[PDB]
Amino acid sequence: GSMKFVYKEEHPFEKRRSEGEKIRKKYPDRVPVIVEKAPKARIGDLDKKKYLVPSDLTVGQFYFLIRKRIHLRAEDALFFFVNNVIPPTSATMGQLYQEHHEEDFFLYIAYSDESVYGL
Amino acid sequence: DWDFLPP
Ligand SMILES: [Zn+2]
Repeated sequence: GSMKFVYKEEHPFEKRRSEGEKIRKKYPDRVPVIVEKAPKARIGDLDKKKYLVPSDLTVGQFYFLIRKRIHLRAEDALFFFVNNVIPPTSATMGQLYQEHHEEDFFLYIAYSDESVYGL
Repeated sequence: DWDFLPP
């Protein structure tokens, strides 16, 4: 029901906040994004979970660079989730990060083939 | 470790 990530359970909070502070201090024009498949999601997998994405890209454009990485089969859908909410495709990644970043300085996005998280 | 998107 609520955004549960494996990356948060694999690495402690001192460690993440320190990596996030550094990666923000190193690649300022990009925002660090952790991307994981939501529970119960019937859909392809991502090799990597860690992505530095430019601040100026919209969510729409992101749905699309990811759609390529997973390659959706016929009548698969692809939805995003940040804090249990589908991000408007009009928003940018910089605004999404500003508005939704966890305090380890990472932005967390779950993806699913369903429009409701964990369904 | 981090993948740049787009590179
Ligand atoms: Zn903050």
